[PDB]
Amino acid sequence: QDLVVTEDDCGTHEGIMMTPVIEGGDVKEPLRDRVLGRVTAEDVLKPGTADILVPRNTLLHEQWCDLLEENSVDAVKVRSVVSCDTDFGVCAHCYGRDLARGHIINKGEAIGVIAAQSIGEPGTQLTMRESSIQVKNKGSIKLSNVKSVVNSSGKLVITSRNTELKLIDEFGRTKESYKVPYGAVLAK
Amino acid sequence: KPLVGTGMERAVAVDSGVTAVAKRGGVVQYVDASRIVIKVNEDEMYPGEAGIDIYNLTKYTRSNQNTCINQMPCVSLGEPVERGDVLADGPSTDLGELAL
Amino acid sequence: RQMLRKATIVNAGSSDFLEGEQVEYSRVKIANRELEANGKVGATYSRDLLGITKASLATESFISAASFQETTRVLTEAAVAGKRDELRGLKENVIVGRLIPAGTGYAYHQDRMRRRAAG
Amino acid sequence: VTEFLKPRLVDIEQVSSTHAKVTLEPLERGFGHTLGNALRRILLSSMPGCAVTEVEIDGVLHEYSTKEGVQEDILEILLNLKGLAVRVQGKDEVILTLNKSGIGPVTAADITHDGDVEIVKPQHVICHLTDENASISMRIKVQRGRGYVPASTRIHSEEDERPIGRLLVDACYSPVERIAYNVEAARVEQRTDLDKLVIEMETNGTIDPEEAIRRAATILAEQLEAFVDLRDVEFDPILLRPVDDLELTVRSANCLKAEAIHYIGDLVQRTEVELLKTPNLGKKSLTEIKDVLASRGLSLGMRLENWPP
Amino acid sequence: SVTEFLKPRLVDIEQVSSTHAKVTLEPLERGFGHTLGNALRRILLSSMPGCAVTEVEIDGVLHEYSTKEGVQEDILEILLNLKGLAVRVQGKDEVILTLNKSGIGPVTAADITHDGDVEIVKPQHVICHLTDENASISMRIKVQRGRGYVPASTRILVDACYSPVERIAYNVEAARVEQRTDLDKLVIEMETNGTIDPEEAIRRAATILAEQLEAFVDLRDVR
Amino acid sequence: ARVTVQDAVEKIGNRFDLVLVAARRARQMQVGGKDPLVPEENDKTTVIALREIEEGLINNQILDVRERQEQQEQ
Amino acid sequence: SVITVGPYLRLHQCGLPKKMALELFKPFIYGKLELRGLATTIKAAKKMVEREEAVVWDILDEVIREHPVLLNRAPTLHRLGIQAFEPVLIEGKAIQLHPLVCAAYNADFDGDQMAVHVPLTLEAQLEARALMMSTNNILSPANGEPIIVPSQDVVLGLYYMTRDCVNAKGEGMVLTGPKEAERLYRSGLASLHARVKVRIT
Amino acid sequence: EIKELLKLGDLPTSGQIRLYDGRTGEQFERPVTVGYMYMLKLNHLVDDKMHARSTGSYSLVTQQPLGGKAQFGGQRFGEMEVWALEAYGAAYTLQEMLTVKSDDVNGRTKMYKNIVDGNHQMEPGMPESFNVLLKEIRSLGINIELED
Amino acid sequence: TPFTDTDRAIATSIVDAVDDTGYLTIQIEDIVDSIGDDEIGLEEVEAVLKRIQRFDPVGVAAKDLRDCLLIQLSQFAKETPWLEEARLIISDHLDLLAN
Amino acid sequence: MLNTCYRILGLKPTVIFADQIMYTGFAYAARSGASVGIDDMVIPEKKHEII
Repeated sequence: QDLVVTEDDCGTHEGIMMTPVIEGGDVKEPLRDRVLGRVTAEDVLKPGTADILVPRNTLLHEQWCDLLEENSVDAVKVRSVVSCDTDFGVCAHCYGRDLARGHIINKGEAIGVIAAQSIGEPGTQLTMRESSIQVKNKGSIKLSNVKSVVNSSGKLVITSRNTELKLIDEFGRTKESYKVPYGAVLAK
Repeated sequence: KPLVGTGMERAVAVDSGVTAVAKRGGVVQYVDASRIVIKVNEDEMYPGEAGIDIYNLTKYTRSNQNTCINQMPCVSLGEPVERGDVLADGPSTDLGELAL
Repeated sequence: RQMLRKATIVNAGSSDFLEGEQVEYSRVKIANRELEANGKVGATYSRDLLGITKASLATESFISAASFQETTRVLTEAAVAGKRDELRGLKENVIVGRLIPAGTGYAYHQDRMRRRAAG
Repeated sequence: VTEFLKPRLVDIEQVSSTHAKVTLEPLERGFGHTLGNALRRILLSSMPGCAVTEVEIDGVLHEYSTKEGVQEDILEILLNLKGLAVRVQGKDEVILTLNKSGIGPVTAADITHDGDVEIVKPQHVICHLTDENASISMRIKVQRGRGYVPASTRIHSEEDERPIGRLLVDACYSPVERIAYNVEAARVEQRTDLDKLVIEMETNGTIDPEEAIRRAATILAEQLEAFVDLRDVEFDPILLRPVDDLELTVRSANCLKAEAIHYIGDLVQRTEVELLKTPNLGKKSLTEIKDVLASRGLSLGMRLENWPP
Repeated sequence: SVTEFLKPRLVDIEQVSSTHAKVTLEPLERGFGHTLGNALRRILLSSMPGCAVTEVEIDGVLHEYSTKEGVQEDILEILLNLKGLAVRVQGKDEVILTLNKSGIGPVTAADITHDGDVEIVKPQHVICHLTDENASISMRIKVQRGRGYVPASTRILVDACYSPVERIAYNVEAARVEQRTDLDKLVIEMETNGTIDPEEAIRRAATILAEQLEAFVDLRDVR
Repeated sequence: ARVTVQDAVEKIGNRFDLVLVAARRARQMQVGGKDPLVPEENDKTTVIALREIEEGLINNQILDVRERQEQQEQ
Repeated sequence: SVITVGPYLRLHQCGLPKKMALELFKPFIYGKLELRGLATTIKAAKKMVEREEAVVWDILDEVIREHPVLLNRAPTLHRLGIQAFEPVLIEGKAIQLHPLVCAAYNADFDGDQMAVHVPLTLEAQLEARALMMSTNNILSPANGEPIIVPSQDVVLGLYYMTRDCVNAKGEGMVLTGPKEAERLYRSGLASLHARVKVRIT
Repeated sequence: EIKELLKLGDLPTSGQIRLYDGRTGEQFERPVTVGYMYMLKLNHLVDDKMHARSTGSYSLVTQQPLGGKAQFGGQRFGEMEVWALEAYGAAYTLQEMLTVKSDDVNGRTKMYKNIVDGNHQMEPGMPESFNVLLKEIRSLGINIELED
Repeated sequence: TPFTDTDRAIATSIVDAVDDTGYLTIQIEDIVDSIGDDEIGLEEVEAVLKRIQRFDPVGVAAKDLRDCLLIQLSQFAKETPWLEEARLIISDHLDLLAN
Repeated sequence: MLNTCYRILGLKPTVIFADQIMYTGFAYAARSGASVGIDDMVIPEKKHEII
């Protein structure tokens, strides 16, 4: 309840990296609504070298997300509430709009009670409580730093416990992770 | 009364004790808005008594819920009445059927 | 963010040789002591999160967090330690019966705070 | 208009005592439905009739009691009197009496018959008796109205004239209570194909079908006459007595005359500080005037919004 | 009391244009709003005197699947534009009209020959689209007298929009006089194609219905 | 009645300063000594002040200027 | 009072019974009566209000006009459990609620009751008009999707009116668009007619 | 058997029937289902539900309006309702509900007087329940007061 | 009711000096002494008292019985008869009626 | 439809649009008849063979 917008800008570049949630069969939530109402940091960079897509502090109102999707960017560094370094409360440049308004949040609004009231309102919950790999479409391996070792057959052995795959069809967008143990044998 | 029922309304109305059922009755002598007297025939009669059964109905008494409890006679003069036949209709009862 | 407060320290840093200090207060003290006078004495801190029922009761104002869960323990601790409230929160201003420092009363609260600096 | 060939009332039929079937002359296309719907709505809405309004009976006091010798309760008696259908001649607000003794059914037939009251169904039932020594005697008041009027509506008109034992009932006043129509193309075989509408009304015997249709048509015409000519594109303060009888001691009258003070209100809506701007009258005189004004208006207390001439 | 009915006196009308008007009535009796409004709407939607164009004989093939040969616009759209033409003729059952026009392109109602009784409310109406060259065209249009409307599927070629109205609708709201709020308030909003004021059209419909029902009262209200 | 407040919101900017400004203007109109700069239409002082703000005649600067001028004219 | 449906209403409106009013607004009634000179003294004003005269009803209708009143469903879980409306006096005993705001309130029109609270200060009235008004709560503050959406008896009506069936009455008709209503209402075509060509601007 | 029984009374076995609108006289398409259902009236009447209040009798302690129609009582604003007002940002309405409409004894009369005079202004003051709480805390061996 | 500050203080004192029966206990000069102001006068106190005499309980705060019945007689409309007679008896024949 | 109206036009047009949508839907739902009956829900004839 103590949280109130008191500052306009905290002057910090810290934030969380936001990516689509790609686990299991396919993506459950794209980089479309997880970043729609946020203000990104300066880390936004075009896929091409020495090219930019948008300045540091911009509010992705309606079309910057479209441009971001067209450029096929998966990871965007966005300043958030936790990154805000304001002494009391939070600043207004790391919260976006997420209201009945189409504009950035005004100072003095009670984020603390606007939140925690939309989290507990959905009381429609319940009570009383390595071999099968299927790909969705064309993709690559994307071993993601897997230690390759000599195998008996025409393949590579795995010794690291932290293995993660990814499928790439036409751009940086992925399809699934499919974490596997160290006993996996590369078939392709 | 309900045009669509299940047949249990008669039993509920009779067993609720909210009506005035006739015990050992043969024929009705005098009917009123608040009194019913039945001349019991000699078959169901034992010596030592006049032979008159009298029922005093309950007219407009408050309930626990501040509602109205009213009993209304059904029979007329000179109407033969058997044993176990209703004579009055309590609250929400129509000729011995539960009618709410 | 509300969960991630109350950071303990392992190094003294000339702040306090105790445990259970708020992150904002510690950061303010560090920014006012290091850059201004002595940048050598830095106080390293460890961010230890708390549950909802625990971080709710670990607030600077005893007027709040006394109505939340338990009044006897909070009142005894406040009486022993001799604390003050200063009425910084929505619950405190609501209980006292003044304008909350949020919404249309935010301007009034800001004006009162600015005037209290001079007197 | 090109020869509208407008309809005529022909072939009125009387199926039964409370059921009739009226017909109208063939009429142009797209007029049967509008005419029929308007007539049916008006007939169901506003058709004057007669109904029982209030019943007094010597034996009982209120309607939640019984009577010795009578089978039904007073509520049943009143609900049986409610449906009693009776038509009345020129004057309204008639009162008729019913006295009977015996043990047989008491019908509407055995009611004191007047020259301006006609019972249309004398086989009605008025909650027959059972005891030989019982005798019912009540006075029935019959008026005429236009629409349903509950008992609560006619309460404000009776404050002092409400003796114990004068029981009022709800009034319906409506003798139609059901009507249907149907439009068919016939009876105009000589001319082009037009429509005739037949009205099937089911009254309670109080009203004449031709009279009812004519009344509905007159009502509709009177209502429509306001659309033919389209055009058009009290409250005051109670205290308005003059400035007289205000006990003008020495110079208060002179000050009021010189200041062009109005009768009462403008003097009331004044403050003491603004009144001191007037030519000097003295503190004692001001207090005396304040006392005289206060004894009737609570120390010059009023702020009026407007002032009529 | 016994036979007294409330008569509407507040008949204020506010008009946005010369063809749009919003009428309003003061509290009527209960339920008379729907009666009067529906009767008026049906009567002035299905039976109203007026003049309209009915069929057209364009030089060419009578079938609808014709060609452009310079018009650039389809004959179905030509007939659709013709339907939206408000002609008004004085006491003539049927008349014939025609037009002849150069090739600048803007074809307006003034191109039709001017007759003694045939008049056009607005002569900027577009009948034919912008032509491509100096080629001309003959319309040979004709009008009749009628009431209401009949489609061209049964009564022949384009349509017969005799009724001189565009859109009629009514809403019924609550109102009170002193204490009873169970009184109605008719609100009428009508659009006219032209040549007739909306208030005049409402008055004509009211007079039609009054003279229609007066035969049923059998000369009532003598004095 | 005035269905929505959006013109005044755009004119003022904060969505919470509008309430304060309109309140301190409706106070003048209600307590008296002031006349509505916009033609009233049998409206209450709240709506009159809100509509005057929407038209672009009243803000937290014009009101202060007028108050200071009136105080100095004493 | 118990909640009742009023479909004639608009978004910024509610139906407040006259019996409930003239009791919540009684000090305002006294003030207006004193200002208009209909009651020179508070006792006279009290007696006139107790007798419920036509002047009292007119004054109530006058004072209640531009004055928002806010309703509250008993379990209020999120922000939109309290919204401010414009009271419209109805002859009855039940508050008339708007079907569109029923979804936000979570009301169901079977015995649900609703509380009424009056703002009296100017700041409170301006606040109820500019922050809590039901015409300002379009979007949800939780996710962002609109909170007003036709849900029942309106979805069915629109679905029925916008549907296609072949060989309906008047298949080949071509018209201008204003004429579709004239064609459905009088005679000639059904609202389900296909292949109908209308020029849309 | 229901369909057979409908045939004995000369009724459509489908159960539907064509209906007409009473206000326009135009037939409904998609014939409607009519019948006879047994409807019953429950013990929740609106006569016993409505309650309204402007100013009545308060309690001797805490000086607040009584309660649930217990001799013309008032209605209860709650924690969830104040959360709603704070989320809206309704500082003035919140203060009004807290003080003027409640145990602020010296402020209730002033607000009533200003309303009758036509001023619509608030003098907030301090609630009585907070004074009661201070006295109850001081009744224990705990010093508590307000500084300046 | 619209009094000044001084009138309000006088009215508060007067209503404080009021019994359950409705007749004031102390006399008017005692009230003037209780106020203890040189400016305050008997006429001013009489004006304020007569202003509050017309309050909801008619004839309240009357000095004695003589000026309690008279207020209600004057309040009643002149249409009812025997009013002048009743006023004449109640004016200065109080003992004459008491014995 | 409502979301696009709000996004493109604004607040006043979308409020008016919501009101008019409610009015027209309420009117035409009643004008449609739209009843329910026993024969309305049909049981497949293959149900017995599947069972």
